[PDB]
Amino acid sequence: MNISDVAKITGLTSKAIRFYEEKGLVTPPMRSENGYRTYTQQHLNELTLLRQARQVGFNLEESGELVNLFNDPQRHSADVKRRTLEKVAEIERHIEELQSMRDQLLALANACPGDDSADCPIIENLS
Amino acid sequence: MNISDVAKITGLTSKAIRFYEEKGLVTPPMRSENGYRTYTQQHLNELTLLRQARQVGFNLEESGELVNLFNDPQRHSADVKRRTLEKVAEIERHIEELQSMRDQLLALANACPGDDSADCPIIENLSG
Amino acid sequence: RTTDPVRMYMREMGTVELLTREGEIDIAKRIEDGINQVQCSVAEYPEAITYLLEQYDRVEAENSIDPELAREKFAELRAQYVVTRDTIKAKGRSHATAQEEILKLSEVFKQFRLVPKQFDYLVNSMRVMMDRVRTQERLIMKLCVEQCKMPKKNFITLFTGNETSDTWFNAAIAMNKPWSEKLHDVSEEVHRALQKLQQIEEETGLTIEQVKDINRRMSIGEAKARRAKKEMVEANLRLVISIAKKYTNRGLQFLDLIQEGNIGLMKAVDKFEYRRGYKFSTYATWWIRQAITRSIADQARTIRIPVHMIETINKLNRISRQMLQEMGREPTPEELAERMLMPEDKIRKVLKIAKEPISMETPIGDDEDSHLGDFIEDTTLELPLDSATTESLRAATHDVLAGLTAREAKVLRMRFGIDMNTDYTLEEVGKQFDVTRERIRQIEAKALRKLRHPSRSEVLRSFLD
Ligand SMILES: [Ag+]
Repeated sequence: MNISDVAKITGLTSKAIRFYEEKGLVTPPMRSENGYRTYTQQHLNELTLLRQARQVGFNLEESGELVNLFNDPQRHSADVKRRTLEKVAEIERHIEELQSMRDQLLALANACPGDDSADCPIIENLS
Repeated sequence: MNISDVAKITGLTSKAIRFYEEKGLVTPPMRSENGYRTYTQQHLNELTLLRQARQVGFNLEESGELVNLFNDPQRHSADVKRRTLEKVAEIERHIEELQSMRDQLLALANACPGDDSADCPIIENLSG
Repeated sequence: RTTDPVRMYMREMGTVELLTREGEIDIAKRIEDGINQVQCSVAEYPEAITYLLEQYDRVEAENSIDPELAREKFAELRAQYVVTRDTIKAKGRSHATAQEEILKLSEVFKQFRLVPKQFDYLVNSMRVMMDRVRTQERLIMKLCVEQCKMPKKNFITLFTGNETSDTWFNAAIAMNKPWSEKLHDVSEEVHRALQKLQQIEEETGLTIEQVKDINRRMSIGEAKARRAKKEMVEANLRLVISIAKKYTNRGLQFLDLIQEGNIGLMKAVDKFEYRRGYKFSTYATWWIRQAITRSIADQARTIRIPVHMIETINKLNRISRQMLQEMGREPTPEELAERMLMPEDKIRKVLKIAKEPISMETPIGDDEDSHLGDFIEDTTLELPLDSATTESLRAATHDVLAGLTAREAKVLRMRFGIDMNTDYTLEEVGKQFDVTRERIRQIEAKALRKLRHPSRSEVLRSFLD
């Protein structure tokens, strides 16, 4: 019921969940009156939910906003749906700017395979 | 030549170029007997090259290699070509990961709209 | 009759007798009896109900048992307390069915789920309550035996009666008592202490004689557990002196490892839990080896290297010995780094901190006339440079800057700290004279332009070396 054996079962590391415990990401478990910490099965479910959220490519702020509305009987799934829609809109804006860099750059670097001549038309055009 | 108008030319501040100086990718500039950094025309070309990639065209890990090969000064237009082919391979793996994430979100994130029916198990289905 | 402490330690070991298997399980059963005597005597304590209530509040937000048994089996003593509290406190304290309900509350206690941090709290609270009633009795003895001219024998016969209300105070002002007629000169502490005893009794909800014999049972059970622990650790000193053969290196003496294995065996006494059916030597071997490795990690080295780096350097020494046996040549750090699955710079870093520093009395010469310490260089060096120039440059600045006949020398002597205590910036020297920083900067640049010319500061120019 400790944290590192549960991390090894779920496939996580102890440093990640300890960094989640350092900030306001995972709910703080009760102290087991020793140098260890016990876990509720709901805490393990929240841990593997946050691991599934971080492994697919969500930022940790929005996954923290997902796990704040986890393990509670309210569970509103409309405003957090709009927040995840804005998150993937920002992700698609990042995709758009990186593909803009991709089709901006890739038509200038054909020749000059590594000769000792000090003449290149890429850097003088870019700068 | 203190870098304040040079900083307005290159489009950055003193902190970012100071962090570039503290890293192992920028040649050490001249100090004009006061601790102030002096940048010449070749240094201005290096600064505009690194700012024309980091804010515009690349990230730090590739613009550092570009400004490292720029001070050779024997430039290569095909080493940068295989470098940007590896970079576009990395970012196409990145965007296929993000499009798989978007497809998984649209597959396992559809729920009921805003009404008096709370407690949706879609977060529990995303938990697994 | 001897001079070696370890030989008379062996004599004290040979004074006591060892154990067989049946003797081992008999001393384990005596340990169990000494534990369970305190475990059943704490069931008669009223603070154990509040302790189990705060334990149930702690486990509310929670081989091992299911937590439903912890939720269910930690709430019946509260019901027994609330059906006993109308009889133990209300309608008189001296009652037979009240003691029957006390025994009924005590016989439902065996739902332990023992935690060593949980066991300390009840013992500490009952020990400080026993300490409070003991210093109450001690201050009463200080005001009644030493004062008012009556011995100790004229106190206990009235102390053992009630010790609840004001009858024992004027019981000591008995039929004549001409030496003890000072009533108000001694009342001022004793009724203030009796009100504290009364509020203690209403806190515990019981008379002082019952908690007195309860604490006497606590002391008896703790003394029996201490004697059982004593015979357990005395019957197993052969264990620590037989396990201390494999760690007899020249880092520590034998006795420090023996007495560290003693406290390891003392921890293994309470960590034994003999109901699984194992022997004490087998489980105590791990704890004593842990204590031996802890003592060889913390001690046996001048530079105290921690226990994890001690473990990695012991594994590195074992791997180096294995590669010596497999190769014959001296072990390079590359093979040890690839077998250690660690980077090579960490291997050379833990190799650098190899052993205890050469002591000061080793004969590095040919005879016993010059030991070490006559070859060490000084860290706080005082060279001809560092002794001469550190004052002659000060005299040179005191001669040259005295020619500066204005406040530039007065603001430059505190600009760097010459003939001053605290070094100041331009702001701190500004508030004294010239609050705008650039005025002090411009007068400093003017003094620099005066001093940088090789015309009169050539004696200051020659000090660059
Ligand atoms: Ag070229």
